[PDB]
Amino acid sequence: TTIKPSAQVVWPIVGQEILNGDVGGGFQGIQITSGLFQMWRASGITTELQLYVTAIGALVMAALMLFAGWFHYHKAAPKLEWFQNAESMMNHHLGGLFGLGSLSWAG
Amino acid sequence: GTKFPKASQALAQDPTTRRIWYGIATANDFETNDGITEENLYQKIFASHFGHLAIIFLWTSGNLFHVAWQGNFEQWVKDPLNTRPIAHAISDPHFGQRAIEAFSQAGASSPVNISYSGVYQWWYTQGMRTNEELYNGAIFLLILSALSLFAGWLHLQPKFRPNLSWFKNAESRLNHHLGGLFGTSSLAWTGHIVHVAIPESRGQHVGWDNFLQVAPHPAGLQPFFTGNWGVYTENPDTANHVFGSSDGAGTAILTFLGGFHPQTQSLWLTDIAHHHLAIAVLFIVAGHMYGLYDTVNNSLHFQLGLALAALGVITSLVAQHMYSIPPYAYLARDFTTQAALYTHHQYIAGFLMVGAFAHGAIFLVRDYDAEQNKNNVLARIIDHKEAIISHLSWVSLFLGFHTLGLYVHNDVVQAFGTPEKQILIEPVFAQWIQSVHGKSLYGFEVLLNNADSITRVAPGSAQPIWLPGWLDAINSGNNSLFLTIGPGDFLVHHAIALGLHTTTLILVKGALDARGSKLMPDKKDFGYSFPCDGPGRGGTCDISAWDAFYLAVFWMLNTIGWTTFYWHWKHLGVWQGNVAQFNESSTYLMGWFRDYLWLNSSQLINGYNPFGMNNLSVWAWMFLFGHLIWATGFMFLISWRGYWQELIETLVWAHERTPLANLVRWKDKPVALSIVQARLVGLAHFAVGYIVTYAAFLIASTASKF
Amino acid sequence: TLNLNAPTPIFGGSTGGLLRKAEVEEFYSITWTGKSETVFELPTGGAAIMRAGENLLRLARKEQCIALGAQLKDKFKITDYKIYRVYPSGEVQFLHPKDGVFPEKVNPGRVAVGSNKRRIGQNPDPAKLKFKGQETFDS
Amino acid sequence: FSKYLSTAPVIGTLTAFFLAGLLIEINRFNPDLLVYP
Amino acid sequence: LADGQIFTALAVALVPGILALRLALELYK
Amino acid sequence: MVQRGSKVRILRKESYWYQEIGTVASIDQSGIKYPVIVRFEKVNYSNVNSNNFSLDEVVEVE
Amino acid sequence: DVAGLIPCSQSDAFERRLKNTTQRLENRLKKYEPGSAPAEALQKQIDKTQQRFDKYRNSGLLCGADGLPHLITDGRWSHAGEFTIPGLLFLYIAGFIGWSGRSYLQAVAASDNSTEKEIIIDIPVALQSVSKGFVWPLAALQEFSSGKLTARDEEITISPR
Amino acid sequence: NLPSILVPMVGIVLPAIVMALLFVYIETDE
Amino acid sequence: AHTVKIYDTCIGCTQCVRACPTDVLEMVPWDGCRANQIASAPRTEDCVGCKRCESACPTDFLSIRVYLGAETTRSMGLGY
Ligand code: CLA
Ligand code: CLA
Ligand code: CLA
Ligand code: CLA
Ligand SMILES: CC1=C(/C=C/C(C)=C/C=C/C(C)=C\C=C\C=C(C)\C=C\C=C(C)\C=C\C2=C(C)CCCC2(C)C)C(C)(C)CCC1
Ligand code: SF4
Repeated sequence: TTIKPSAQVVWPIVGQEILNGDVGGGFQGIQITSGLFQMWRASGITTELQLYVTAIGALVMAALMLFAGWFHYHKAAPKLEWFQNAESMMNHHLGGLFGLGSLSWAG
Repeated sequence: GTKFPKASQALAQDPTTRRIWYGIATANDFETNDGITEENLYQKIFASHFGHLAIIFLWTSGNLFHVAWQGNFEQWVKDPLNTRPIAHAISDPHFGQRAIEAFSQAGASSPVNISYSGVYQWWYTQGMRTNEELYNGAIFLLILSALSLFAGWLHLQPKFRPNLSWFKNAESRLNHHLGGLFGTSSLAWTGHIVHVAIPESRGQHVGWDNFLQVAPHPAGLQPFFTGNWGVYTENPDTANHVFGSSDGAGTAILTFLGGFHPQTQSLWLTDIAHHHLAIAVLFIVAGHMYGLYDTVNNSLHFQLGLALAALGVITSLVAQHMYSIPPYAYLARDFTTQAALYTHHQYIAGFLMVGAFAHGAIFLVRDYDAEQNKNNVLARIIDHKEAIISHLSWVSLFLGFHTLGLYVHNDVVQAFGTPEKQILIEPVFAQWIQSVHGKSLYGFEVLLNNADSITRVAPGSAQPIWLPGWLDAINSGNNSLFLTIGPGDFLVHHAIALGLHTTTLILVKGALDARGSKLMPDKKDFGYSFPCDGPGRGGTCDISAWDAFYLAVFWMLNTIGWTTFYWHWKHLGVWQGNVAQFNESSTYLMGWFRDYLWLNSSQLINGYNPFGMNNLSVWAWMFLFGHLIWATGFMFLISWRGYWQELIETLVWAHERTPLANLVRWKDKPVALSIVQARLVGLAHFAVGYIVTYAAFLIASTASKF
Repeated sequence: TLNLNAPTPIFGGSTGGLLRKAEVEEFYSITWTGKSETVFELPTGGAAIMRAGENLLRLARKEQCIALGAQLKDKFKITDYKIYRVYPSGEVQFLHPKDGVFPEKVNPGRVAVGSNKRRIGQNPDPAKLKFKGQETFDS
Repeated sequence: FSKYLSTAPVIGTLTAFFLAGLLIEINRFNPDLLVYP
Repeated sequence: LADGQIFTALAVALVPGILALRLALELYK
Repeated sequence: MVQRGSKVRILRKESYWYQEIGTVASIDQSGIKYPVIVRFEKVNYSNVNSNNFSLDEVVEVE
Repeated sequence: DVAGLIPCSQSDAFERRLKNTTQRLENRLKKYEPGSAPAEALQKQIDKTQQRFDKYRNSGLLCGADGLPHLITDGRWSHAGEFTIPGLLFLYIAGFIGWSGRSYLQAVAASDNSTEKEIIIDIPVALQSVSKGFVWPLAALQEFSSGKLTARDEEITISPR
Repeated sequence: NLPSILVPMVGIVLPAIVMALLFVYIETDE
Repeated sequence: AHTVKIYDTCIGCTQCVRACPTDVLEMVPWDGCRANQIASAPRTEDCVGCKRCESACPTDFLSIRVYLGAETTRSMGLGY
């Protein structure tokens, strides 16, 4: 309740480190308004360590998508008729993306 | 194929709404009237001048009639230090009970304005004391306006229409005006000071009923012919003298006291008289003396473009010299009235100077002939024309990067809790000059801070007697005679220079590129003001000489604004005796945001609210009114013709297809405003908005706190 | 000759067409012979259908007739688009082609009007024509 | 790739990467430099 | 001021009131 | 006379490259006026590089 | 005492700003644990401020009535350290990159694709103009005295009249 | 008793005629 | 109507004629060689002043120039 969130501690140079003001606790930083602290609390993230892998998992999935942009254009790029298959696309994005992606978040 | 507009034959065949707009825009643009000749042009100008002359006289008559009838001058003369001058009554049927209750002010019972033009302080000094002396001037100007009107009509009749040669006799006009217009008028004004103004300031009434009887000096005109001019240096007024009455009054009519009257804090009447008498002599002598003269005489725009250039120069001077040298009793003390007169005249100065260069560009397109102007001074600026703009372009860039840079530097370090890291440059060259003028505050200790220098002593003919009064005033901080400066004054002065340099560049380039450039070599063939040259060659929007004047009007307002912004904020502390607030906050821009705009808008913005209203509701309404019309100008400047013309077509379709309305039709086909038209209309809203925002704020902020 | 009447296309619409400018003065009529039964974009909205024809369309501006037939040249190769201007409520019939052949093709017998025997760097200043009824680019 | 580093934006950012980082260290090292002694 | 001096002012304002009606016609003529 | 391969400077002041140098591809060898075709390294405001210039509008600095 | 300015050693409101900033940090320091990384950031923020005040106390600077140091430029050599030697330090390095662009472009414009080497700038010639930039105040004297710093006005594109 | 008639003549009655005269001057022909 | 002038610096490219959206211009035989052709303006009453024409001339300093003049129903592009 009382303690406001803060991330992005600022570096010790000219006085931009005065933005690291007293927020509460033994911590000083820029008061963040991104809501990630109230977002991650509902998700259950209780120690910094659990998050630590994630950014790694957000980095390696960034590499996997960047390779998939490579692979699905430099090596194996589909036909025009694969893109005009709208009903199989609508079925999968409804079922898999929004359906299972909320089913798995329900899990 | 309609009769309207008369002056433009081509417009008259236009069947659309553009006809009416442009018929107004080309009406008084005589140089493109149909079938016109040079002789008819000049005779028409002369008569047109009388109409303007009549209006100024009527305006001053309107400035006189309303004060005598509804003002409080007679009440004002008695104790000026607390009475608010009344402009005129408020007769607005939409007022309620509580709005009448708020504007029934300045000790009036019906609602009236509190005047801020300073006419009360000016008329007092001139010798007016009662409302009936006011009533005479308005009636007199009514005749003079009708006499100017009759004269304009007179010099248009066949038997009295001048020839062309009379209008083009340039040398005789200068001679006759510095003789008549300047010489005789300035000398006479010294006479009106000594025969009327001075007696009334000493408690002696002089009117039409007695002016031939009472002499201005006990035994005057016997020393006048015999050369004994020194008798008029008899006993001046003592420091204990009370202005307008005879407790401490002297008998002098010509003096050289210097400084300011200790009670009024303004110039001595006898001091004003000698100055005008002396200048008068200078003009009368010079007025008896009479290839470029063959060029400045055939172009009406060149003459006017110098006449505005003369008018623009002396309009700026009026603002600078009236705030530092107050010439009217108690005008230094009416701070709102000190504020309105400086701002008003400074904006006017900006328009004339911009206008001078505008009409200069018109001269270059319609009158500058390359073959009758060869190997002279004019065509030799056109020689190295690319050099002048290129260097002027650099200085603007130079000034801007560094002046903004110093302000932002200070702001950041101040934002970080470290005000000591700010860059504050002392205006040492300026602080030199005031010390050279005698201001011993900065202590540079040379030139009339030097007590022994030949300037202060004047061993030539023992002349220098302005010096005692002057030295007292230049060291006392109770006036605005060479105000104290610091880091804030340094930065703004270079900003103003930046403003003066960027504004001058565009106007000079606009005239110099009016006839042509590589992007448009034949620009002169299309006239001054034309839309553009199409999207070809990369795009040509804002390529006309008119557009250069147009962009510069934005820059002048910014420049004249920054001057008035500076003058206003500085004066707030001096009038409230706390110059320290300004001195430290003016060196960074957040200070101008926190201690100038936001701070001084507290009362203005509360002129009316959910709890009531006060006597600032007009100014509060006008402030919002100004913001709206300023913003309305952005609409015409950003959205252009095409969008609107296509939009209008759907409305035309809809009207013609709507029963019970189809039955009626427009006489002029609806069309969007033109490309040039929109720029002018947008700028006009912008500029009116610029001023009426500043006029509302300036007046209201000062009138509530004093 | 316009041979009015001629079959209009099978169109049915256009709020964006031919209001009370036309019936008082100056409306138009394009004519061609469309060599199909294709669909084509009009300038008002777009689709009507071209006939075998004798095709004819009554438009509002000469501007609108030209951008129709440029499409008939580009998208349908119909070279026979013959634009007009109507009788009494219009002014001059058969403006284009005024000389029997296409105006991008050169035809002798036309008159070089507006043809100027000088450069534009050799243009006079208006001071040599000042207070005079001569115009700065005339000849 | 090394010729791709010689094109205008990367050579205008990497040169801006260096001289700016010079001022970051030297304003931590030598703080608050108004005047030369 | 008075009440009567106001109307003497408004009576001598017709002397500008006819000439501007004539001069603007004359500037048009 | 200015040849082919002739690096000429424009005297016709209406040109964008007035007082600038470009080489002549050729002229027209006919009875037409304005024959000279000149190519420049700078391009004009419509980003082209040539015109049919004349020989009273060029010089032969070489 | 160039305009009534009193020096920062005997400026009383200038030494007041040092008693006003760390006290705001002391209010920030009384509430914390005095071994925490806030407090090692709170002992630093006093002392980085301190040596700035002991730089301008010792420089012989002229602080004002605000308590803040000002800058003087009429240039005397008592106050040369405010503007002159920090100013010509700009000027030397400005002509360095100025004689980079003055010297890079005359050779490369005599090439076939003279403009792609403004896009893909050659790392040979640029680092040469780093070396050629160091001789900037000396080299341009034999340029102008020979005349090859300017041109004649028959060579330069000039708007019509 | 003077402005209470005068201001609704100059502000209301006067533009009702001087724009009526300057409606029949803009939209008439010879 | 608008004024459309064609100068003798025309290189007979015919681009301008084919750029005009209202067919205001046409090519006519040049007599200085009887092989060149120059543009001509028989329908200046239809020029809207769009200046699409002037953009099509390739020559360094255009041979056809449009100076906008008195406006009419045709030149203002009104559908009404
Ligand atoms: C880098 C080569 C170069 C050189 C030697 C010059 C030289 C000049 N410029 Mg120009 N200019 C240039 C590029 C150059 N300019 C660039 C890139 C721009 C766009 C930002 C401009 C925009 C410009 C304007 C608006 C003006 C000048 C003016 C001037 C003259 C006065 C000096 C001055 O104050 O400059 C002005 C300095 C600036 C505008 C700021 C610096 C310009 C850029 C950012 C420098 C970038 C250098 C680059 C990173 C180096 C690449 C490295 C490589 C060569 C190895 C001088 C002849 C002025 C003039 O007309 O004087 C009579 C003037 O008003 N210049
Ligand atoms: C180049 C742009 C420029 C412009 C248009 C102005 C304009 C003005 N200055 Mg400013 N000033 C400038 C640059 C400029 N100054 C520079 C570079 C400095 C040194 C930092 C100052 C320091 C300064 C002070 C202390 C004062 C003014 C004042 C004024 C105003 C009155 C005139 C005067 O006293 O001139 C003085 C003349 C000059 C300063 C010379 C002209 C500027 C040259 C061209 C700059 C060249 C820079 C140079 C190469 C740097 C090398 C340094 C090295 C030699 C050590 C006037 C608005 C006075 C004022 O505010 O009055 C109310 C005032 O007291 N100026
Ligand atoms: C581009 C701007 C423009 C301008 C300046 C004009 C100008 C004109 N129009 Mg045109 N017109 C235009 C575009 C324009 N038109 C457009 C976009 C349309 C819709 C397609 C029309 C449709 C149209 C028709 C049908 C008619 C005109 C008419 C007129 C003429 C008379 C003014 C008028 O009737 O307004 C009328 C004013 C309004 C509609 C404003 C609403 C007024 C409301 C009700 C409040 C006012 C009441 C209040 C009590 C005021 C009393 C004041 C008094 C006490 C002092 C005038 C020349 C008349 C004309 O040409 O006569 C032959 C006419 O019959 N116009
Ligand atoms: C020329 C400047 C001028 C101005 C701006 C004003 C303004 C005003 N007068 Mg005043 N008035 C003036 C001169 C002026 N007057 C003069 C010279 C006289 C004596 C003839 C009067 C006699 C007078 C009376 C008796 C009353 C006013 C009133 C008013 C107020 C309401 C409007 C009205 O009823 O006017 C009426 C105006 C007249 C009866 C005479 C005006 C004669 C002037 C010279 C006309 C100027 C016209 C101007 C140039 C037109 C430009 C616009 C046009 C080209 C489109 C308003 C504040 C009323 C008031 O006081 O309300 C509180 C009121 O009762 N005026
Ligand atoms: C002393 C002093 C001062 C002053 C200064 C000044 C006043 C200056 C000015 C300046 C000047 C008065 C100079 C002259 C100049 C002129 C001209 C004429 C120029 C030109 C230039 C150039 C030519 C350049 C060149 C270059 C280079 C060098 C390099 C790069 C390239 C280039 C080319 C850019 C001050 C106060 C600040 C400070 C203290 C001291
Ligand atoms: S409409 Fe405006 S942007 Fe378009 S060509 Fe004309 S001036 Fe330029």
